[PDB]
Amino acid sequence: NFMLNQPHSVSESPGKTVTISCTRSSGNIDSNYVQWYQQRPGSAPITVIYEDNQRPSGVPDRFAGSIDRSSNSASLTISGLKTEDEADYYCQSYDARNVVFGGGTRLTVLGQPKAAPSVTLFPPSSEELQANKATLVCLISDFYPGAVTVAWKADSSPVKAGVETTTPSKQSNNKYAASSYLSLTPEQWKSHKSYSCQVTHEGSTVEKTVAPTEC
Amino acid sequence: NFMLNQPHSVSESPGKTVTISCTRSSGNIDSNYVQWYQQRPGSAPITVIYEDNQRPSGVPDRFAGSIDRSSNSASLTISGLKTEDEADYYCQSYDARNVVFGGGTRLTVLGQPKAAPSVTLFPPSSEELQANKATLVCLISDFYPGAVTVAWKADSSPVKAGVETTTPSKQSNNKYAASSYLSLTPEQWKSHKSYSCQVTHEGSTVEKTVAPTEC
Ligand SMILES: Cc1c(CN2CCOCC2)c(=O)oc2cc(O[C@H](C)c3ccccc3)ccc12
Repeated sequence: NFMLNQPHSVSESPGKTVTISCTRSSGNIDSNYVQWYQQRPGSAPITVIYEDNQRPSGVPDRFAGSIDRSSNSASLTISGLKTEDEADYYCQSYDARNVVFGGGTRLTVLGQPKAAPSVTLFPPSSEELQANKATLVCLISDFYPGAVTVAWKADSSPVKAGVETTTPSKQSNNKYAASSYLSLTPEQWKSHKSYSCQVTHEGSTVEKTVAPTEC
Repeated sequence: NFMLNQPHSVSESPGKTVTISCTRSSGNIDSNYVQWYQQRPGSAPITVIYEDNQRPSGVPDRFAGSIDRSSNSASLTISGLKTEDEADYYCQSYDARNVVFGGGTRLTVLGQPKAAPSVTLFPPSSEELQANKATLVCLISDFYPGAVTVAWKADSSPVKAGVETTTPSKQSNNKYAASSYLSLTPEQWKSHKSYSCQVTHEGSTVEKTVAPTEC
């Protein structure tokens, strides 16, 4: 009944080499093969190492696996670190009455460059207006770090009701996305000259404006 | 290179029984051992079943594995559901050397009433089209549990390229919201009769469609 012990967390800056260790609590590390998994936030894990040091196809050659018999440990070494490498890493081996996992190591890559959001404002769709709804959506994408402030306007005036903004989540380009949506009635949408979505990120503000359409 | 097919999600109240299936696309389920892994939210994976029906020590007998040769499927049955059972469950097997994982099933132990999502599909805005962008947005709101699967189509064919979907987040009404966006060029948009957003929640699938128009 052995366990595998990994650090809860490690951090390193881009271009440098980071090592993540996995210690076996009883028996010899070389009695069974060690695998490593990478898991990105709210997303599907992949195998980066199998049979201690073998990379599946598609895994960058920057990932290397090793065993140290004297410490009864295994290591994942990532050289020339990239931003995309930020993830949780798990080691795994085998124990007669079990497949055994380490507790996971969260790898933080430091110094990621700031990125301003792409902002797109959508007026109400035909289909939702037919169903007596006039929800607007403001898509905010490609931003880093993962925090924004959103305000809406009805004509020039602040909107005080009906706004929701999703918690930003990290997408496949390693930058954040969120949507803000304003749940108008058709009467509210048609009774104003326009609505606006104002997005602030790192002290810069982007504002988009849409108006009732000519069909 | 057979596939293992699991349902996207399952849910029940505390004290109930739930079954998760795992269907092998080709070959005999019999030919190779099936493992089940549990990953609780924000936790490391643990093995709950190995060799089709063996429980590791510390795994309670409320967990049961089985094989059905006739349906070429494996099942995990959890009786006396507890709130700690909420997790992603993955089945796993082998064809010769190659390790194969199922897609995973989210199990929710219901903490509030079920709620079907509001799904709204927005066509491209005039302003993003002048920037050579025809991004579509699929807004998904007011849902519980928080698990959804999104798929896109160009006419009748599946898309994978250009799709991003946000991690669902709880909003001010204590229900989930998320958005999926498809990053088209105006040339891609105008060159199809339509595009579709398909949202699956709790074994209900809904589909919204938009078409390049001038009304
Ligand atoms: C999807 C997936 C993969 C990727 N392929 C999917 C098709 O079969 C071959 C492998 C994987 O390598 O490893 C996985 C591993 C999984 O579960 C293990 C227990 C795990 C590892 C780390 C975190 C969470 C779960 C679940 C899914 C996968």
